[PDB]
Amino acid sequence: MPKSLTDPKLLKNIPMWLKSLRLHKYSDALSGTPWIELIYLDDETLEKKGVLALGARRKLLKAFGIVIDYKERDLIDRSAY
RNA sequence: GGAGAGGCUCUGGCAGCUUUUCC
Repeated sequence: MPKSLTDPKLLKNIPMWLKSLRLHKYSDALSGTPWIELIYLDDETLEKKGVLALGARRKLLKAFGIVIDYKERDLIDRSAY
């Protein structure tokens, strides 16, 4: 259960974005990809990243749709980029 | 019997299992 995700310190630091999601075991599978683009991932992209669990991957797509939303609204800080 | 700290595993939770630590 996340509470923010739209946070520039988490968005710049993918491990700590994923800490707030209990997915920080897959932090190396989701690293090498910046937040701005990670969010645009697909279910197929996630299983090719290393996100083989169904629960995991579905919860990335959720987490992702939220941040994207705030990106498309511009409510995010310039320090996330 | 209870709590803390790692490792692992999805069904992704103050989840489960496991290894340790303290009582």
